[PDB]
Amino acid sequence: SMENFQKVEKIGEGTYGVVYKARNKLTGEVVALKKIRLDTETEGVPSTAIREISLLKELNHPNIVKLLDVIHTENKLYLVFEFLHQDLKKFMDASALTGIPLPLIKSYLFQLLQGLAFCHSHRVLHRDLKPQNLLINTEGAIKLADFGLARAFGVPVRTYTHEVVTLWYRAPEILLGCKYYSTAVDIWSLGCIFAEMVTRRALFPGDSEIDQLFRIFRTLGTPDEVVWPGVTSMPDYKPSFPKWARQDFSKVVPPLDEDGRSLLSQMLHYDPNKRISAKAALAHPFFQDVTKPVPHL
Amino acid sequence: VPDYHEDIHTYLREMEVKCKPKVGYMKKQPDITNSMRAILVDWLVEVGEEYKLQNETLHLAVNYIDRFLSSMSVLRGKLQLVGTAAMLLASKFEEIYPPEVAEFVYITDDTYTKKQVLRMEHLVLKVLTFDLAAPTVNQFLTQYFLHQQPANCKVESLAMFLGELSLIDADPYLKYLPSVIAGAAFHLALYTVTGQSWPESLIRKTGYTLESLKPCLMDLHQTYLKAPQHAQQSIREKYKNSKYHGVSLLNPPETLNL
Ligand SMILES: Brc1c(Br)c(Br)c2[nH]nnc2c1Br
Repeated sequence: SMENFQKVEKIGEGTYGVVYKARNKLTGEVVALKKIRLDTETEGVPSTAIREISLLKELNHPNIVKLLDVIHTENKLYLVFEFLHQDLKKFMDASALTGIPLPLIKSYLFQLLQGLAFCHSHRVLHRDLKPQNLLINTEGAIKLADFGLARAFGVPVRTYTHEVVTLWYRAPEILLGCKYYSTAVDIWSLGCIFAEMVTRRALFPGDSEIDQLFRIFRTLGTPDEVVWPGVTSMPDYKPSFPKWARQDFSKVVPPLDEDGRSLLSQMLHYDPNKRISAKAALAHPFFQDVTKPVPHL
Repeated sequence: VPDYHEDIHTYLREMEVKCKPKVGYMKKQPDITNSMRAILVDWLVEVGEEYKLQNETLHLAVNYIDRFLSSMSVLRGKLQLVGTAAMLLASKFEEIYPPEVAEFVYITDDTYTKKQVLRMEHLVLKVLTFDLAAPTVNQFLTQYFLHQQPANCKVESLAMFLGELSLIDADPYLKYLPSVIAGAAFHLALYTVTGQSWPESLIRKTGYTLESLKPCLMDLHQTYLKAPQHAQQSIREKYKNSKYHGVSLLNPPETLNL
C-alpha cells in the first residue's frame, strides 16, 4: 500500500515517470519508487513496464536490482525497488580526481559479469548496459538496473528490435544491421564499461551509427572475413568503409595489465560467436585476486 | 547461444511447471466449455494471421487465458474479452511492433469498448501477478530443432503445425506440459516427413524417451488424423501457406509403429 511509504526526494526519472527515494514507515526499509503513468485511454500498461516487471520477477540475484513489489494506486504503477545509493556514471565523475582503485574496478566487473550471466542463463537480454543503469551501494555491491529495454529471448534467437542499446555501448552486429543478435551484445556493452571504468571516459563516443562504427573500426581495426566470417555480407556493411589497421591493444586502455587487456579483447571481439560469454569471463585470470571492497568514496 | 543452451532448457523446464494451468478448470467453469475455448483459440489464430503476429505470441496468449481461467470464473459473453486482453498482453510482451489497442477493439467487431479491453488488460495482469514470461511449446520446439541432421524445413513447420493444433483442445492437452507436447510434435513431424524417430541426443537433453512421450504422441497422432474433420480449421488453413511450406497438406501416417 502507498500509505506505508514516505517519499523523501526525487532520485531519477524514466520515460513514464520519475523515481523517488522513499522509506517504509513500518519496517524502516529505504526503497526506490519507480512511477509508471498509466492513462485510462491511449494504450494501457506500457510494454516496457510489462517487460520490466515480468522479467524482474524471475531475476533474483545479488547483482540485479531487486523488485520488491508492484503497487497499483488508482491509475498509476509504482515499482518498489531496493534502494541503491548512486549510479556508476556519477561515481566515475566523483572519481575524476584520481581513478577508481583497481580492486574496485575488478570487483565491479566481476559482479557485473555475475549478474549478466544470471540474466543470460534465464534467457534475458538486457540491451541497455551503460553506467547510468548500473547501481552501487555503500557495501561494495554493484547491480544491473533498468530492465525496461530488456527482453526474454528464445533459443535460437529470432529477429528482435533493431538499433537497440544506447549508441556508445552498441555492438557492431547491431550497427551493421544483422538479422540476429544475442547475448554477446550485452558483453560488448560491459566491455565498453570496463574500458570506461579505467579511463573514466567513454571508449566509443559516437554521435551517429556510422560515426560509432568508424570509431570502433579505428580502435580495433576494420573487420574482414578473417576476423569475422560473414561481415561483408551483413545488411549495412559497405565495401567503401575505410580499412583501418588494428591498433596495438595496449594502447586502447594503457593502464591495463596483461590479464585485463586479455579480458577486454575477448569482450570486444568482433565475431559474436567468438566474443566471451559472461559465464566464461568469470573464470578469467584477471579475477584471480578479486575481493569486494567498499567504495572508496 | 551454445554457452547457455543447457541452463536455459533447465530453467524453462522449471518454469513450465510453475506456469501450468490447472488440468481440470473447465469442469469448474459454470458457463464455458472446452468447445467455446476451442472457438476462442481458433479466432486468436485468425487474429495472429490478420496482424502477422509471431506464433510465440499466440502460444503465450493461450497460456495467459488458461491460467486466468484457472482462477477466474467467466461468463460466455466475456470470454472473448479475456482472449482479446491476453493477446494484447502477449503482443506487448513478444512483438517488435504490437498492434495498437484500437486494432484489438476493432477485431472484436465492437462487441466491447476500448475501456473494457484496457480494464481487462489490467485485471489479467493482476490475476497472473505479471508473470508473463511463460514457456511455450514453441520455445521447446526451436531448441529441439537444433538436434536435426540435417535441418529440414518441413519437419520444423509440421512440428509447429502440430504443436499449434494442441492449443485448440483443452481435453486432452491441458494435462501435458509444453516440453512434452513439443516432444510428441517433433517426433511425429520427423516421422511423417523423413521416417526418422525421436533422436538419442534429445533423450540425453530432455530425459524423455518415446516411451514417456507415448501417451501425448497417441493423442497428437489422433488429432493429426482427425484434423480435416475438426470444427476448427484456422490452423490447417494457416499452415497451407508457403511461409510454413504448406505442411498441412502433408498426409499423416496411419500408424506410428511404437
Ligand atoms: Br536508486 C535507483 C533505483 Br534502485 C532504480 Br530501480 C532506478 N530506476 N531509475 N533510476 C533509479 C534509481 Br536513481
